[PDB]
Amino acid sequence: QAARLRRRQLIRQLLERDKTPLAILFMAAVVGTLVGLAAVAFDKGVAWLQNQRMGALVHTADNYPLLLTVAFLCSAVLAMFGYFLVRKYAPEAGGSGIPEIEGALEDQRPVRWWRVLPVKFFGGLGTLGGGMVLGREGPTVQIGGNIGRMVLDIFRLKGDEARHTLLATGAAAGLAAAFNAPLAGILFIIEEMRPQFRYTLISIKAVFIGVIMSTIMYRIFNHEVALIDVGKLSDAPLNTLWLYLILGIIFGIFGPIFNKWVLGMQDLLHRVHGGNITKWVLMGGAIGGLCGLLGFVAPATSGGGFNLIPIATAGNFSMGMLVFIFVARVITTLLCFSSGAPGGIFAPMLALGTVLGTAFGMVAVELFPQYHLEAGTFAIAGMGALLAASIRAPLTGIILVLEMTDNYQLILPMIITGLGATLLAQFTGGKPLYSAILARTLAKQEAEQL
Amino acid sequence: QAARLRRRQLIRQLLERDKTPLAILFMAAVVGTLVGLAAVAFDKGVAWLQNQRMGALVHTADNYPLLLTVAFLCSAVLAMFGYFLVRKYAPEAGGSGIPEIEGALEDQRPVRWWRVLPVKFFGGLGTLGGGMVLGREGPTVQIGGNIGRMVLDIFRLKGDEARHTLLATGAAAGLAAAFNAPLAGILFIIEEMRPQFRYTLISIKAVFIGVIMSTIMYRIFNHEVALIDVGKLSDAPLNTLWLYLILGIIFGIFGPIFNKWVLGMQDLLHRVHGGNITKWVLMGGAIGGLCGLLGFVAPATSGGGFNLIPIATAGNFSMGMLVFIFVARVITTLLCFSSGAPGGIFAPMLALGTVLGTAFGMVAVELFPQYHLEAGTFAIAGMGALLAASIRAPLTGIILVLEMTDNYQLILPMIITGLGATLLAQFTGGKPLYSAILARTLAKQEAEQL
Repeated sequence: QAARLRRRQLIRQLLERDKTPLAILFMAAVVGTLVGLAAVAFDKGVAWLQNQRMGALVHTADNYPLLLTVAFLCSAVLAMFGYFLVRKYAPEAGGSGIPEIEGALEDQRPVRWWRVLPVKFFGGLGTLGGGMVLGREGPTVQIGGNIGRMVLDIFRLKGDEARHTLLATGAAAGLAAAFNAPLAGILFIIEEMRPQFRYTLISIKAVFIGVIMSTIMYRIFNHEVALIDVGKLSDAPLNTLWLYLILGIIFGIFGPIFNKWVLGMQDLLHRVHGGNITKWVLMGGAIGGLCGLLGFVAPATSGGGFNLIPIATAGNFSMGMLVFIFVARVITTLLCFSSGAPGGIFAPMLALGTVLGTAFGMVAVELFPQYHLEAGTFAIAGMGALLAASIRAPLTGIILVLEMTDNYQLILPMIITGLGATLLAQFTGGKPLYSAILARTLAKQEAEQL
Repeated sequence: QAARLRRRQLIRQLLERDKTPLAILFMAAVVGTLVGLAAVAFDKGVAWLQNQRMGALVHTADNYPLLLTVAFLCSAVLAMFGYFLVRKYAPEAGGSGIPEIEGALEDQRPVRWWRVLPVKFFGGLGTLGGGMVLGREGPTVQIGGNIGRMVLDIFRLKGDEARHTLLATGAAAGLAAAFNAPLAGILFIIEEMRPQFRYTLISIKAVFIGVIMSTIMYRIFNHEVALIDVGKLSDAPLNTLWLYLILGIIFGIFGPIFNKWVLGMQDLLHRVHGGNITKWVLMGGAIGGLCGLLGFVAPATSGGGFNLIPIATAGNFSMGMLVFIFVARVITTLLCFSSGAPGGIFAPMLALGTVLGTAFGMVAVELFPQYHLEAGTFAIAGMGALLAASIRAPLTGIILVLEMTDNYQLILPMIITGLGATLLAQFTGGKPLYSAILARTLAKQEAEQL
């Protein structure tokens, strides 16, 4: 056999490793600064909207049915202003965004930044300030993916590598500005969002440059870095690593069930309006008002969830309220994500996995006194376990939980739960969510024009 | 016309995603157990030989003529026992072994588990018990990859997915049980040792199971993980982040010079013996004796390098001793890696980066009193900087220094120094060392084929 032809080119391919050009390496530092300054403005707008809501709630709080009407309408109008821009100006904007940038990294789903930027920035603000149960990473990864195409057409940058290493750098530097997690930005773009079947040139050094130039510009403005404020929990002993495997089994069984429910509620809600704009924007306003009424009364069954993760993880939640929080959050996460709204389910998945981890830990510390357990270790171990069973990005989820909760002493329970989740999500017929939505929007577009 | 015809295939590929068969997932659960049980025996053999060397030399401490010759001969015999078992039986076990495993993950430079595995475990245990400046990283990655090839032929398993997966999960469980770093072990296999040009189906759900079934088998026997035992260092505010870029620039200008020195000392020492085994085993014994000598007199310029790191990072190293450690540690590191000894240069880079970071911080806190700095922050930020300059895999270096030091809050000073080292290693004209040793061995194999 003449097998000295492949080796003779591997000789000259191994020496030319990591040779990214300066014309890409500088535009990475440009797109990272742009997505940092965009995500900072998005966070400082969604904070100002919630401040203006909760400053007008307690201002006139004498007449309770009028106050409930105010808390309904002040969220419903901002939700209608977030559904109308999506249904009129950019139909590819409504959703998690990551199923669109994951398609854009495989040369389908064309990025039109001139109409996805002032829709996912000015309607995503309106539908996340209303208090709907969504996280601000959908309209940050999608906005960064549009900025990664904005500074490729505004600079007339030729090439085929340079599109996929800037459209991915801006996307990966949005999840590093939404969660204040630099490592999660790279380990999301090299593990889940990359083309998983073919070979593509995405320069990891440009990804690093964009991620740190977005994280610096995030930490310059958003000071007092207290995104998740769990304490230091007890280290998990080695003789009780088998409980974080049963927690992984529970999460990996629940994972494809939640994955089927999310993909079924879209097709169930797709026939209550049928595609009409004046009925879609009026159904979305009602759902955004129902997610503001539940933000005013029973304040745990709403919001991005980031305010109830420190109240969990060995906190004061009894189980009779902790199962109600889980039911009323799994009934409102897939009711305000699976309706065509700007906003991706990462934060209302972390807020679901944390509640279920606490609900398992409250049983495991009662049944097992001889282990001297702590009921908050299972919450950190199961925070990134619905993200490792429905999104099926366990290396991203474990690193993200390590980034934002700082507890390293239970890294082995984190990875045991994250690999007990993916195994029984695979063995029970479960697809990854951000690929099963991409395979749906690439089949609807296929059956539209054959 | 390759848009719809690729859509029809991409839908079917996205639906059938992340579906590794159970045979590879069980063989990768039995690989990691054997790799952990072999790394534990390797560590307990080298920590027995170093103990029964240092406690046996002290039986005669009055005769200072006799003591130096005892500390020389008792280390030179164990070095010759490594340089003989490498040369006579398995000549590919010399050097590190990682640029042989990452070559064997590209369908050439094959794995010989029946020849290398009782060479890298015995000659490696000899030449690391001799006190030489090598890590237990090469002899654990290569032993892991060859164990993962051993149980691919014991069980008669087939395929090109299973071969690459069981060859990658053993070498990813080697780094996870060599450094007690269950995240750096996989972040080495998805960044450095994978083939970077073609697309091979390394199943990451089976790499992770081999990692978490090996970290457990390490943690059962080796409690009290104290490879690095730095405290809780002070955080680095935003006005001092430009110093961890000058540190990255210094490391990126040192990296290619260190790779040139490594690749030049090999071609210089290859003219001493000329390939003769009876001269190689007699030269390498005298080379390894000048680390069992330095382990007795001035014991910091010897050893694996996981000592002296808590003595650095804001410790009692003065600058006049810290320049001597760096000028007399590089010499032995070159002399004992580029001579054919079984041992990887991955640990004597994590102890050169710490010394250079401390020597930078000790002048930073002298020159900038208005910043209120600390020399340990530069040390932890520059520990995984030569690993990003020379090996040019910055992500696993940042993850590894996050693993073993457990200082998280300087993650931005770590990652800035990492990418600033990789950039200035690219612009100066540097190549990755683990892809310059492989592209030298393959060029020797080609030019020897008459």
